[PDB]
Amino acid sequence: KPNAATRDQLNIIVSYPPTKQLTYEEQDLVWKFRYYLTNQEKALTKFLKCVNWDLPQEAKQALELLGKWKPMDVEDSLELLSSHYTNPTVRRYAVARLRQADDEDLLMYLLQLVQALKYENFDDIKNGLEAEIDSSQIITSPLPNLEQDLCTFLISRACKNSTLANYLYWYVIVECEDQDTQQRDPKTHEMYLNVMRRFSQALLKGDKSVRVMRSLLAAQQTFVDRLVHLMKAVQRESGNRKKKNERLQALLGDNEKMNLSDVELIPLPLEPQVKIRGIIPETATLFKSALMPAQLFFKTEDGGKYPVIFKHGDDLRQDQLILQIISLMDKLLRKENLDLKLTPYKVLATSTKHGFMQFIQSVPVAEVLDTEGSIQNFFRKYAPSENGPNGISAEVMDTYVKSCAGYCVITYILGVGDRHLDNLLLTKTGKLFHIDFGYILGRDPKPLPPPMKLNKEMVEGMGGTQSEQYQEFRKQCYTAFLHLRRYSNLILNLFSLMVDANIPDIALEPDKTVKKVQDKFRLDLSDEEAVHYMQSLIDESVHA
Ligand SMILES: C[C@@H]1COC[C@@H](C)N1c1cc(=O)n2c(n1)N(Cc1ccc(Cl)s1)[C@H](C(F)(F)F)CC2
Repeated sequence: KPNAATRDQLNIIVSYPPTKQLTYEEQDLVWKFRYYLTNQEKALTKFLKCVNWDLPQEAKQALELLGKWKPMDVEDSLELLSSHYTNPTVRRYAVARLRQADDEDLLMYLLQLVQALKYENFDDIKNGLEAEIDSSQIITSPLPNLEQDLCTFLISRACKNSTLANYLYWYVIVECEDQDTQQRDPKTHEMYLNVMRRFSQALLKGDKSVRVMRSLLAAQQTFVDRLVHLMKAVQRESGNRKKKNERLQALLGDNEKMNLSDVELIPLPLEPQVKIRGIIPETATLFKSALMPAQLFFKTEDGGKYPVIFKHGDDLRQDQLILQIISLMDKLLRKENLDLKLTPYKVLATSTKHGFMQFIQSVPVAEVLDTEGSIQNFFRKYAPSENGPNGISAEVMDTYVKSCAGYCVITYILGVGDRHLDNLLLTKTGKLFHIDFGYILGRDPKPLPPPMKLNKEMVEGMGGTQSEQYQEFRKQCYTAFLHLRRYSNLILNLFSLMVDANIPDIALEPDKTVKKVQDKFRLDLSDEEAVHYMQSLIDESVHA
């Protein structure tokens, strides 16, 4: 039991980011008052970071306390599923606490949970079963407290929830198709195939509904396979954009050949809650871009049109991670009652070579300026209001201020590079948002880029630096920033699980990736120092 002075020193340690490396001096203090810290749920993660698991007595002593401790939070168990831990009892404990989460929260961490399998017992996975095997053909070729591992648990929940089933499927499918993994880590590629085999197996074993989930996934797999075959053809067609589009619509029209315009209701892999009847052949076109991506309009169950960007010949995993993080950041912000009107549009890689994107009706800021002159002109044209600020609907102005603040902070934390008016989009409802996340975590095609993604034209849109709207922008920025800092351990743990994913800007320096995010939070500052720090970044970016 420690004195009043020691307790403060322990508290400094317990409050540390999950990433920060514990000094020997710190390691010994935690090791000493380990029976004291038992009632501190947040200290358990700092305790298991002291232990040298290579030492049986130290490992054994550590596990006794793990049973005695105040049960860990769901957000903190993600720490135990990283590469830092190899102890089966620890990894089993993470899963045991992770089971406390509901499916909504699980989906939030699913991309990372799939990556965490890379640190699981590959043999234990293989035992669960009852180049040679093609992963894409597993589901399409059906054959006539601390007990569960990560693999068992995910599969278990995936069989009860169709939304999880879908993302579990496509996440694991993309891991299986990873060439770098096949080449450099064959035993990992072999694990993912076995995860996919265990999944197909568990679904086949299920009730009427679970057996249909498997056919649905096969239908989805088959549909994607045909859309790829159509894409390869369109990308190959000799001619101009008009020639390739006519080929695109011709093949989409040919339902007997291609089977893409009229299909039995199947969930959209991108967003499974949306079921689709097929693709409208006549509204399909390629974007001007040299990668030849297509704009395809899906026919939904209840009469809607769901536009997608389907890319073939590009890896969508970086963009996929960023949009799932923006979606998480938006969810925590909303949780803290701060809806900043963000566009966390869906992105799903259906392979390392292709994937889907949720298309949002929007206009690039560049176009807005080159057609209407200003953001305020655009807004007066589509949302005029006499009583409103600068002749614009207050709702639209409120949406504009909120989304600008939200994206300023989010793109600041994620170190989003290559920012230009062509990859900043506006909606007639006042929604501002970012697209194309090719450069993140401090990368940029140009050297020494600004830490904040602001400009003259963005502020002009609010009514300039002297407006009431400009004050509210600053207020929203530093409010959003304080909130996101409150979930720094959750964000940092999720990024901790992304180090061994083949995401270009993470692959570049895995060992230094999480510190890049950690440093943006400026956890060294108090919330008041943080609020002033955020104002300095905003002011400097605007004045420059
Ligand atoms: C899916 C999202 C959200 O909804 C709107 C849309 C902008 N979007 C994105 C995201 C994204 O990464 N890109 C694109 N559109 N277009 C860029 C543009 C497409 C349409 C424009 Cl207008 S500007 C091209 C691509 F063709 F290669 F994909 C370059 C990359």
